[PDB]
Amino acid sequence: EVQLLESGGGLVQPGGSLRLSCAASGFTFSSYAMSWVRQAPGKGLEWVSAISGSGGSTYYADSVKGRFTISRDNSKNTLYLQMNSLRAEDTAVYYCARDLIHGVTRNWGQGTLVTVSSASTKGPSVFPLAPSTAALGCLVKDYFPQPVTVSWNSGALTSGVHTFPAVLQSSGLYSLSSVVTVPSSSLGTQTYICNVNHKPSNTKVDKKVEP
Amino acid sequence: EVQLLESGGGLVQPGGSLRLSCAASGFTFSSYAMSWVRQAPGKGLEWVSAISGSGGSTYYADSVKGRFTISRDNSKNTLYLQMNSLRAEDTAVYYCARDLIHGVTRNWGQGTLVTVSSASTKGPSVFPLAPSSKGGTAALGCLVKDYFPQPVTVSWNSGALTSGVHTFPAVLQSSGLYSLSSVVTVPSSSLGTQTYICNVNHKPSNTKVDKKVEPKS
Amino acid sequence: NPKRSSDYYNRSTSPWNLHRNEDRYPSVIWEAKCRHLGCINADGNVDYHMNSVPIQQEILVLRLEKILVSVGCTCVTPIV
Amino acid sequence: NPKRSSDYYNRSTSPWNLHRNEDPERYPSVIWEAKCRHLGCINADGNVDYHMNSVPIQQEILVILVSVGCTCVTPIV
Amino acid sequence: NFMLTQPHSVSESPGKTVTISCTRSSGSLANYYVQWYQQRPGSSPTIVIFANNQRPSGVPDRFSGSIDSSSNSASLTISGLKTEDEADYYCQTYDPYSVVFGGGTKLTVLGQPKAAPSVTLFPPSSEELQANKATLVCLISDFYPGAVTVAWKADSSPVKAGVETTTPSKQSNNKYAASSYLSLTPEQWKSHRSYSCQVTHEGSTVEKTVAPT
Amino acid sequence: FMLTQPHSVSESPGKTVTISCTRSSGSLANYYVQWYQQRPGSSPTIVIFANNQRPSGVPDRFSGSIDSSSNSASLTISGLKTEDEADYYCQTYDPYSVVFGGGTKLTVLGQPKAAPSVTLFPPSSEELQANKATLVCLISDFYPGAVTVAWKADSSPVKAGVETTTPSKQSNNKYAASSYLSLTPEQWKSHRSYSCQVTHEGSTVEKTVAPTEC
Repeated sequence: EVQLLESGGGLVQPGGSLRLSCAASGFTFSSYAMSWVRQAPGKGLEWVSAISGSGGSTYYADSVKGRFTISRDNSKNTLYLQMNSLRAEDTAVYYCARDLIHGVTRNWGQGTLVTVSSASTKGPSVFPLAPSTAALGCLVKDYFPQPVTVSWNSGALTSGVHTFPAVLQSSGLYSLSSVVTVPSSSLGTQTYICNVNHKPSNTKVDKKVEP
Repeated sequence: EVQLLESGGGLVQPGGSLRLSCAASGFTFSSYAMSWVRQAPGKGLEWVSAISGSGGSTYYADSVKGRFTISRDNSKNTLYLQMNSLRAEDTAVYYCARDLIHGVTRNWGQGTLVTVSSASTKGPSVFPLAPSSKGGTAALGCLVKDYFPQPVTVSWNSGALTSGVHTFPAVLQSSGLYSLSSVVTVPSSSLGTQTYICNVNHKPSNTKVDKKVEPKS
Repeated sequence: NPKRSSDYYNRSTSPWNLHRNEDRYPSVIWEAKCRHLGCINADGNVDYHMNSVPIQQEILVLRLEKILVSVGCTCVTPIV
Repeated sequence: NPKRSSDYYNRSTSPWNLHRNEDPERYPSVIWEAKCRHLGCINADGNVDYHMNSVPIQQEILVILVSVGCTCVTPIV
Repeated sequence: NFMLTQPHSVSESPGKTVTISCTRSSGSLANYYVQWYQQRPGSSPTIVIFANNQRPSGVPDRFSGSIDSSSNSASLTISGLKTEDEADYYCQTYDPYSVVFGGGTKLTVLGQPKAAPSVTLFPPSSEELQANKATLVCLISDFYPGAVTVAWKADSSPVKAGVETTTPSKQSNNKYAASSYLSLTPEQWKSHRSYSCQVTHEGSTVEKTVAPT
Repeated sequence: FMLTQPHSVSESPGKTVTISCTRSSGSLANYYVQWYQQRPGSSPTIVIFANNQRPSGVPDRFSGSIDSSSNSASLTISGLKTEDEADYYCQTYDPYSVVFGGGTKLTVLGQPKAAPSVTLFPPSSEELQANKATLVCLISDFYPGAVTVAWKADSSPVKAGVETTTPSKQSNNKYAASSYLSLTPEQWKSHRSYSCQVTHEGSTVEKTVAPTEC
């Protein structure tokens, strides 16, 4: 099963430097051209850069020439993008992709968010949303940058789980909520825990929410 | 220049056996598929056999399948054709040829004559054809009579004389033997002074004859 | 065991199979063997306007010995 | 030198060039490293065709990774 | 380099055929393979068609690709259109150096049933109050089509101050989600007897209320 | 499969002639077609390869095409020249067999037709010394290439002992042949003379020899 796992996204200062890593598996990595494609929040897909199987042939979009450098290590099964002199307009989710031939991509990774901003990293605080079926959840307030991870009961709860896309507040910080619809009954039996993780600040909060 | 030099042709009996060679030069030998193509006197071209560069694939026309074997010695730039169980209809000039890909030949050799016949080798007798006494020109020649098989070679004064020379295609007589004639047109005023010698080669019987041709007196 | 690290034998227009060969160091060498006389074309058919040929490499094995093995195949055309 | 044992580097749909790589303290001091001529492959018309790619064939060699020649790959079975 | 132009959107009812076209600005289209991609919201692009018309095992045969030399354009066509086809679609091709994506096309499936939004409101937490902060959380789900108006009430009086509302977003069922936050001081929350979220969709207004305990 | 081409094809200088090659089975368009020229006494030479490819050294007057629907291939010669006279063969293949066509003879029309030079030699002393006698009649530089040879002893026609070659085309496109008459020494000395009569377009040129006498 073809698998591509991007890595090394986070927050960078404008004019700064970042390197991404994609760990490929499920196929003879050395026989494939690879590329990076990006997509700015709410915008279209934009080719970034490509590389031949050997690593001896190199390609870049006009917007990233001389700034970016794509490379690879076939012994370590890894694709790289070296990002120099970053601008606000480099802010995107970056995708790793596998080529059958130059220009023909057959597989995509899950992507990793690059945020080029001058704002400081801020970890969120987590507030429980106490019940009054019944619904309970978490408020993940005042964080920067995106993204955050929420799951329920160490991952064991999936059903009736509804995780709301974040709001951007005028100050420049982010806020989101998760809600779970549970049976009215379970306010003395089941123990509901929300798992809030913010990678960019090394926040990892688990939270019991109760009456 | 690509060059293909075939050898090995000659006279064999029906049922007999014979091996052709083609020494190749001018190109990277083992990267080329090679074929043999044959031609009965006065008739069309006929594909015999083909081989891949590696020698791993081997092809044969239906009329030779099982009797012939093609092969190549790549470390020697040499292509071979083992011919066994030969028949009268196998009588032909055999050409060696370079392929490019299977079935597209780009270069030909100059050929090698294979004669399949129960008739014995016979060297020719060489007779001077004296010039007549009566423009300013006189015709003189050599008659090369009753030989087998083809070919004969004829030159004048060891090759030094080429102008006005005409060697005639041979006639094939009821006997089964060949004859030909070679003639030179020379100035009548040289007949008292210039010696004219024809040199006749018949490599099938390993015979060379040099003959002086004089005016009759 | 070459397949496991390279797809080309299968994705080439002159695809090839690999034969096991044992003995020597290295003890096991894999020889390449073209699947076709033709090359497979833009549709997946065998096209006889070209040929599949082995690419040979002289490798040194084990005193010292140098032998010739087919590394894989290429496609040759009469056109140039 | 391969260049004069074999002709294929020139007549391939994925033709290639060779590069001398000499190393004094190395046996065989001389190795000829192949490099594809094009991104595309030559087609029936004799033109570079980008519906397929020239790719180098890599090999392990006892003395390292070496490019021996190039083949042409398509995106379809 | 070159540009690939495709429409910003196409729309059709279930069962129909839909054609999304993709025009290449310069360079011969048929010199280079064209690929098509599906992106469902919040997800990685998935291939639909590669090399003009090759379909991966796993993609229904309703999707098909073709090229048009003379208009220098390529087309994806989806016969027997279904509500699970709703998504974004990108054409993609290249040249000896660049690879270029189109601007994408949002596909909508018409005649989907109208739906009222589900709303749940939460007061601020005991914890948030201890921090001298208050946030009321209004979560709105399952509405269709994706447009919603939010208004907050301090008792009975409207309030504009301190409202942040997300743009609506598509759920993987094809309906929509939105959230609204109201920031209050601990005194604003406890000053009033009641706070209400009001969510108007198409003309129906659904309204949940919260009050300090 | 087989490859069919016409036996001869005729046209005059400066015009255009086309030689066709028809495949009886399999698809022509799946396998490249080659064209070869062969001049009397020579290896075949390549004219066209892989359908349209012209090697360096061959004039661009020569060109090849294929017609997939008619399953045939054609060789076109434009600006026809005397020097183009020769045999031409198409050739093609399948995954196993290679096949030649039967060959076309290309004739260039309106060529000045000339009469045969004849030279006749008596038997030599040397041959007479070996109890044999041959008269040798050499016929050269005539066009077109049909000739008829009649031998004569005094006035009367000689039946037996005649061997005459088929005319073979020399370089200048004219033709050459020869005729030999075998005699007993006795026959040679019995008659007063012997005659070679070559006939070319009902027009005879005659040659005569006589026993070395005074």
